[PDB]
Amino acid sequence: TVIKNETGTISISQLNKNVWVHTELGSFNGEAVPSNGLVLNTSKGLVLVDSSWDDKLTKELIEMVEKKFQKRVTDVIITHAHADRIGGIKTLKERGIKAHSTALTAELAKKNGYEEPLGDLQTVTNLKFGNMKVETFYPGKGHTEDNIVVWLPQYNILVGGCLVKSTSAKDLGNVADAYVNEWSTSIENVLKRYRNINAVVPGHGEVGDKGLLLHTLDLLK
Ligand SMILES: C[C@H](CS)C(=O)N1CCC[C@H]1C(=O)O
Ligand SMILES: [Zn+2]
Ligand SMILES: [Zn+2]
Repeated sequence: TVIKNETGTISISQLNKNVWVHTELGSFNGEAVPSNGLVLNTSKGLVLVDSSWDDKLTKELIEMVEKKFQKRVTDVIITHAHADRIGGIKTLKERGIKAHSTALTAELAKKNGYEEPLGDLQTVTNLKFGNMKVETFYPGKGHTEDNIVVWLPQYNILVGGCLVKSTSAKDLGNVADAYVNEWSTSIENVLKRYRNINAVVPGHGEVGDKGLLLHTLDLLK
């Protein structure tokens, strides 16, 4: 099941009964650039993994999911301090939506002029929202110094975020903020921690499996 807004700039795609991928198009130099996160439909509200490029898109994403699922967005996990992830932080804060992050992500957000998420996540943090279990894991530096992954142990779904490249990505993209001698080790740390993975959601591009991790390793050669 895929559901879209009018222009198609926001889309939600169902992985299972309570887990959807959200995808938004940002516009840069005339080019549409998609970005993915997660929508978790829990008994106590909606939880997102990541916001979107800006506040306009974040507001519309929130409004779409609250209407559809008939409950409020209560929490967002921000997986690094780039605009695709954190661009909607003003909206989250003013609506009273909790914005979780590592301390480092919050430190980088502040340095770069964004409002700050909570800085509450550790190297491993286990959260529960209603019956939905969520683990966050900092595997080390890669796409950025601060990138984290999110694991849903009830589904063995990994949100790789922008640490993990989709099959369609043929290069590493912008590496200004990346750690290209460490990114492989960080990917290996993910593979070590999660030895049995169903889906892997990359930050940009199509959902895949463990193969996306191996693809990212190959791109780093
Ligand atoms: C703006 C995002 C932040 S993760 C980005 O760097 N992307 C998005 C797609 C690839 C890569 C790039 O521009 O090189
Ligand atoms: Zn990024
Ligand atoms: Zn990204």
